[PDB]
Amino acid sequence: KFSKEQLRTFQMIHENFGRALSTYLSGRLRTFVDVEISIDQLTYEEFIRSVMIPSFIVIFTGDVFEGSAIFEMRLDLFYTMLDIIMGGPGENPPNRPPTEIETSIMRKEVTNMLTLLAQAWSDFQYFIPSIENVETNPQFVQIVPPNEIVLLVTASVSWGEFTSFINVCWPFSLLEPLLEKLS
Amino acid sequence: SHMVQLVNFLQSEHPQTIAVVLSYLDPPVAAQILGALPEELQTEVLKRIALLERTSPEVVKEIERNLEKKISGF
Repeated sequence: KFSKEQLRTFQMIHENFGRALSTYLSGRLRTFVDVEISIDQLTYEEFIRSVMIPSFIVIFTGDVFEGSAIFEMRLDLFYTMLDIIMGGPGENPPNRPPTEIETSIMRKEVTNMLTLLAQAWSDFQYFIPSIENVETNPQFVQIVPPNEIVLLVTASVSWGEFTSFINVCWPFSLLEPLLEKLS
Repeated sequence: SHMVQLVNFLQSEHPQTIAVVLSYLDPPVAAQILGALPEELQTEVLKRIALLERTSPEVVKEIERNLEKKISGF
């Protein structure tokens, strides 16, 4: 798995991304939002279950990246944004799979959002993130072997009273080509 | 066919999504559709068309491209 020193460097790789995510969506939610990152090691099944059904799941990769990583966004937050960017207050979030329009709008957003991640990684590995595929069901994905360990990034999005989760999944196939380590 | 297809379309959409679409079409075509929406959406969409404070230029013609899609005549 990982080392004691590798978990620490990874806390300062979702550094900026913690603060850049913060001031990005707050700029598009037209209000102040606080974000907090909690990192952990999990099996790939410990993660594939801890995603509610259904949910907004984006799997992505990079040019220098041999593999595929997951960008998970819980649905309560998902529709909250769709509203705000369409002249809304922040409705009650319907818990349903999104329509064509509603993803096409949000793919552009999770694109600009995912780039922010890559702007924290430019110190260790430059890559242009391009989204491979989109899905709504977590028992349908499964990119790597179900018991391969994972770097799990839990972004605590919260404002006013409401609160939600943004998750990014780095599976041990990982930057194992780059685990002949950066440091 | 232009009427029936637009309705099947917006019946699925978000009360805020449905709202913006009806504000760019002229009120005739829009309300002809607003008459084919159910009880709740008829009112829920309508009170949100009230609160269209300001709209986004990129999100509209991104809907115009989610238009031009699956109805013949625009």
